[PDB]
Amino acid sequence: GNIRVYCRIRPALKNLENSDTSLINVNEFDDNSGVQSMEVTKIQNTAQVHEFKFDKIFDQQDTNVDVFKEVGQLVQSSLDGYNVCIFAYGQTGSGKTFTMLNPGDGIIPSTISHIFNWINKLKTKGWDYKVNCEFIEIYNENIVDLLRSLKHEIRHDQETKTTTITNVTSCKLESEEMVEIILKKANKLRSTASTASNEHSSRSHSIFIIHLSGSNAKTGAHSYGTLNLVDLAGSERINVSDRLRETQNINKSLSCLGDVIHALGQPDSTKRHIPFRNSKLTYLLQYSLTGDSKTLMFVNISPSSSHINETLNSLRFASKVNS
Ligand SMILES: Nc1ncnc2c1ncn2[C@@H]1O[C@H](COP(=O)(O)OP(=O)(O)O)[C@@H](O)[C@H]1O
Ligand SMILES: [Mg+2]
Repeated sequence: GNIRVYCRIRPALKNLENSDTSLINVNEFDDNSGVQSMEVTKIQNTAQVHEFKFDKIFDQQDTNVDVFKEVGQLVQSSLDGYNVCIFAYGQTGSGKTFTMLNPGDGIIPSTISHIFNWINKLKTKGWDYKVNCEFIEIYNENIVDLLRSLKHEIRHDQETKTTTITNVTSCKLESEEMVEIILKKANKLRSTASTASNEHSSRSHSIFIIHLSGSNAKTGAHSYGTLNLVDLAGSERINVSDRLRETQNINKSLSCLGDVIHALGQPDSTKRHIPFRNSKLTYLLQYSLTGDSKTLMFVNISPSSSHINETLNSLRFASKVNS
């Protein structure tokens, strides 16, 4: 299968943000290069420009609907039996949740809408599809069910190349509206909101799993594909001088994730040593990563000079992958 990396620059914050000490420049997509380039410069030293290439770059103009236009084609693949992974990577505040979960806008919401659209359309070709979904968070390497109102163990099935988690609430999606309630919950909890709880969310990975089961009599065919939409824990480098535990956790979690992606993109990713088991995340997702699977990595960045440094890390992490 294939791997891709997008960069998304969010618009600046009305008051507490500026770019007087830094400069981000994005160039127009090219063929000869078949990439899109960007440029990052720190004022303190204008002779050192950091270049970064990607599959695609979204700036402050591209809205959420603007982004899905590029993502819809990837998602559709599940109707064909492929598994898909989508990760939002970046520092707290870069806009990861916004991109994933923004009401009606988000990758998740849009993704759902999009499949139904197709499902409803495939009925004519003799296809009947069923959709189920799970919603958990990985926090300190422990699995947590975000759909409950309990020990969870990962079951991998090699006959099927499918995975399951014990004791995890699963939900039937017969319509967009069905999830749409949860999706509210979800976003608010992760908001700047007074009562919300981002301190925790910031420190954790939230995973939205979706499974499409399709069968067709007039062909007698079957299709099964899983989509994993990841709202990664904040990537901010912490000085480090519980919270320490929480810290180390993340680092290995992200690093591992980066090791794994990079390896999958290598020309000899077959019998290459891939740290799947190194983290709960990659362990959980190995089937949605290996083989024919499609992975999209989204790198979220802030445009203000105030984060120029994390911004650099973020692009380095991204860069490492794509290579
Ligand atoms: N593309 C975007 N356009 C408009 N506002 C955005 C965008 N990305 C993020 N924001 C705003 O930026 C703030 C931080 O976004 P958020 O998703 O919570 O960050 P993160 O999840 O990376 O910690 C929010 O108030 C959000 O509304
Ligand atoms: Mg968030």
